[PDB]
Amino acid sequence: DIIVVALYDYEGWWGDLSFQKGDQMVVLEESGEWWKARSLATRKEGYIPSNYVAR
Amino acid sequence: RPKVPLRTMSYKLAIDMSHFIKEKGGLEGIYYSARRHRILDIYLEKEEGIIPDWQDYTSGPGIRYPKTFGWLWKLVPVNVEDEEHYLMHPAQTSQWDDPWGEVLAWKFDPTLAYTYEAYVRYPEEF
Repeated sequence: DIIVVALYDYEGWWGDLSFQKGDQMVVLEESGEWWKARSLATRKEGYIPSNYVAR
Repeated sequence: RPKVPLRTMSYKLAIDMSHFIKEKGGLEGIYYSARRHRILDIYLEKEEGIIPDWQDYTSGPGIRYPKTFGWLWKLVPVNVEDEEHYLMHPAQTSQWDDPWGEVLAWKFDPTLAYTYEAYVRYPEEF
């Protein structure tokens, strides 16, 4: 139940989770620097740049 | 906005990015060269965090198929310079970059999202 919040907008590619600054989402995997996440807004899953978010 | 962390090119990235490049009018019909291969590598590395290990093509004469499945940009020979000019001037055609001396051009082919032609045609090259 680690929850992160967007610090910048991210327009991603197929397989990424796109988000906007302030969006909060669950981290589903935190390995490496690209993470799996589910958006609290949409329940949509995808990969995100870890440097775009913070706990 | 910061740079995104580096990553390998998944086939989904390959398909999504190929269509995006296609739609924004890039690459189609442009002459292939080693320099331009590297320019492409560099652009996507420093713009999408793509490690430049995905852009490889099949060897023999004729059409060169991308060896990363999902990348939709193949190399098509064009029917059309001495070696000394090649050395001293930046001629931008694959005539001397290409081991088989063909002049290659980039062509968009979306069936490359459906058929892994490189793998099905040239398994030995993997």
